[PDB]
Amino acid sequence: VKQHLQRETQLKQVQQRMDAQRELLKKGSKKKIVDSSGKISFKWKKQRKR
Amino acid sequence: LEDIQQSILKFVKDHRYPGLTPGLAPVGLSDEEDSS
Amino acid sequence: SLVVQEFQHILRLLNTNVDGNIKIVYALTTIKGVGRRYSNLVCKKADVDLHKRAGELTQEELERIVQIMQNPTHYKIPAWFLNHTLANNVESKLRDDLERLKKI
Amino acid sequence: LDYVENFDSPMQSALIASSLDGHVKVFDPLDNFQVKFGWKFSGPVLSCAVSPSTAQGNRHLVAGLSSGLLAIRTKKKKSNNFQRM
Amino acid sequence: HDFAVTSSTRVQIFSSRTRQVIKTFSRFKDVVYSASFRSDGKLLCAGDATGLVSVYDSYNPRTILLSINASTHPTHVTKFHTQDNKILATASDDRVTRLWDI
Amino acid sequence: LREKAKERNPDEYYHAMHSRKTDAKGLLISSRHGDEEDESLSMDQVKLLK
Amino acid sequence: GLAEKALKALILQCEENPSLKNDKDIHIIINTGKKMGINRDNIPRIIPLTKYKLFKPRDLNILLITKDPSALYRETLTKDEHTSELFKEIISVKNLRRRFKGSKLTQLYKDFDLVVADYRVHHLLPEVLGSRFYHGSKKLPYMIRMSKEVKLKRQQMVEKCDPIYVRAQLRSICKNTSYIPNNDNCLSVRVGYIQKHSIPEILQNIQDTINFLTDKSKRPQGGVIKGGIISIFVKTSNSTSLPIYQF
Amino acid sequence: AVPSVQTFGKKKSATAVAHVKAGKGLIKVNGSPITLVEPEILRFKVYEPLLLVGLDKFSNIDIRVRVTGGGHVSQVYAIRQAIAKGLVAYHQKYVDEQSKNELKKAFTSYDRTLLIADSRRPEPK
Amino acid sequence: DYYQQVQRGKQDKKISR
RNA sequence: UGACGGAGCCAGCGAGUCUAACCUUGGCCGAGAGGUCUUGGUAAAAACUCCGUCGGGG
Repeated sequence: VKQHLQRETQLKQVQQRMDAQRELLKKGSKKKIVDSSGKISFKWKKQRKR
Repeated sequence: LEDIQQSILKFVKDHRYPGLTPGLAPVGLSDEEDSS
Repeated sequence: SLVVQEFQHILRLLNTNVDGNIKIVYALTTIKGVGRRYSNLVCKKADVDLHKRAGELTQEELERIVQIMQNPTHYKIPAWFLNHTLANNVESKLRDDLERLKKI
Repeated sequence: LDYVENFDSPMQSALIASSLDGHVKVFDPLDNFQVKFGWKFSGPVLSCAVSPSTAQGNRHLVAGLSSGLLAIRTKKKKSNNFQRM
Repeated sequence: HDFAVTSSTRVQIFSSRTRQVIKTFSRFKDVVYSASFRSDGKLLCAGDATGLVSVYDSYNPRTILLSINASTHPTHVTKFHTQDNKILATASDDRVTRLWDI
Repeated sequence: LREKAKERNPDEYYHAMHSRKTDAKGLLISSRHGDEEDESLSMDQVKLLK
Repeated sequence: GLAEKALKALILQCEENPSLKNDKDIHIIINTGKKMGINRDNIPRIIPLTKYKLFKPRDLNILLITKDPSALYRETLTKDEHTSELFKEIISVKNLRRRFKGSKLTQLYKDFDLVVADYRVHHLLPEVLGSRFYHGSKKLPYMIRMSKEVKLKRQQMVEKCDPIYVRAQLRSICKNTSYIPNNDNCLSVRVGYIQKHSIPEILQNIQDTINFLTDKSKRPQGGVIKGGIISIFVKTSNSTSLPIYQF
Repeated sequence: AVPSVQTFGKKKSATAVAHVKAGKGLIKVNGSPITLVEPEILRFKVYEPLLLVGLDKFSNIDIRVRVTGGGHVSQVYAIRQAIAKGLVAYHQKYVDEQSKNELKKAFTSYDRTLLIADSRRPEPK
Repeated sequence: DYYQQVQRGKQDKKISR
């Protein structure tokens, strides 16, 4: 049971990173912010998509 | 089983050079500090 | 209108005469045998200026340096600071053997 | 004896001298060479020199003493979208 | 930004920025008397006590640029000219001051 | 092979010089992919494959 | 009694024979029951001695082989007052290669007394060192950790050094002795110089070494004897075997 | 697309490949800026065409040279030949003929060996 | 009179083999 | 007409499952042949540039 839980957690984190990379593909005005801990995040411009 | 249930319900080495863990010297405080 | 100071020529140390108008480390290298890093360590163990010529360094620190350089085991000094018959036989043998070949 | 002229000072020309007692005394040639300052170094002081007239850094006053002593005394010295906005 | 200081058999170039000895002229065989810079910056002269002056460039103790043998008495003061810059003038215990042209 | 290299004749023009490419050191290069087309994807098929 | 009598006999015969007078060290050859598994590298595992020190960094000539840039290493180790009198020579690996060959290499073998290497160049050492240094276990090079740091995966490692740590390492590596893992039941360990200590020190050293070697704990570095120790012989480099503890 | 031109330079056993393309006015050699040429006396031997025709004509293009082979002096000479030929070839293709011809006049009236190598072949008498 | 003894022992072992 | 210590930087020929010593101290296994372990000593890019230091042979 513990192994099941660990495997499912690892798969959830993998899918979260994959969905972030999928979001970086569509449209909009992304801004590549770096958190000063050193980790990359993205922030979109405030503009209503149609 | 207590540790396992808790989880469910919630030294020197080198990774690239192996021989450090046999080849290191067992450092000692006496001949680290004292002046011979 | 007077000022006043605080000299000696070539000095002798262990059957070896050492000059005065050069620095102390080169003086200890003209001492027969010992090395430059050993002279450096003896000088900075005596805790003196390394640029002074041997005309300076008055007799009390001079005898201190002589005592250290003569008794190194009392001052934790590390040990890296110290310092035809068959020809005639083979001539005769190879000669007479090849002589015998030369005769035959 | 040393002399400095036309420098960053309330005193235009400074004529300084050094006199074998530690005493280094600084006069000015506009008020007929009267003492304006003086330091005392312990031993008999031999030489003195104030930094030249175009030093433009931290200025120095050096006094060398017959006891073998140099004494130095020194007067010391966001983004482009946003900016375009 | 630099100032020379004489000693016994020693000239030391000190620095105004950090007050530490930047360079050492110590190729003298006897007590050096005067270490004076040129009026142009580049070249300093040191009168010794064996009787000779040694004129060589600052910031290079390796290259003795010129060695003028003066009187056999010790030369105390050795100056460069102020207006002109190719004429040195040195005195001695010979009780004469000679104007050399370098 | 050395006699061929001698008698190369450096005016030969075959039409495949518009598809082949030669390494700047001197050897040939070759696509490990076999085809002529599978060198690199386009954004639409990257969207599908993600 | 038998062991002590053997030491008296070997010391006397060592004084008698001329080549015996020319070699000046003591090894013990221990023969176990089973064979060891570890295929022989050249990483000298050292064994802790608890009673009597054997040698001093104040006695041995020392070469230290650092990494390639070598600048901060040599200036710190020469400058910071704890290791200035310690290392006879600091050298880099590129300097060693670009400096020494052949007769110069054998000049190094006859000149230096103890070489210590950075543990991350210890594997790369033997070609540059020559076929002469790897003769037996007299002048086998040791490894010393330079900076008391650790490297994690996908993580950059910071370069540093600290002289107190390297001095403590050298003082341990001179206070005690070392051995080498084999595949036969017949291994050796050099125990003591012939004159720097006496028979009680030697016998005590023998007991501490055999105890640490038969000890089951510290099995990365101590639990290597497989089976009961069959016998322990003593010898110098030019003597015969003298037997102790036949069963 | 982007305007670009490749040229070559050779002393004895040294090869110099230069790509000149449009840009911001930066010169590099072998992954380093041009102001780090290592024989250190012959840096002005590398700077010859730059100062012969001025710094504006370089101020509006990017040059990238990479050299192999040869030795110190032959590599300096290969660098300067590649730079000069690349400059005049760019000025012919993407800039105009008058500027190209006046560059050739300047380079030639100083030193012809910036343009055309002199292969020192033997001569049997 | 022990080193010669153990050397003789080794020699007797070899010649007995 | 230099020597020492760091740093920098540059080639062209070369490519046959073929490329490579010696004696020695002993232990263990084997009936041998030998195998294996152990110990000690004897044999085969440079000039260049930069910075720092120095100033008659056994």
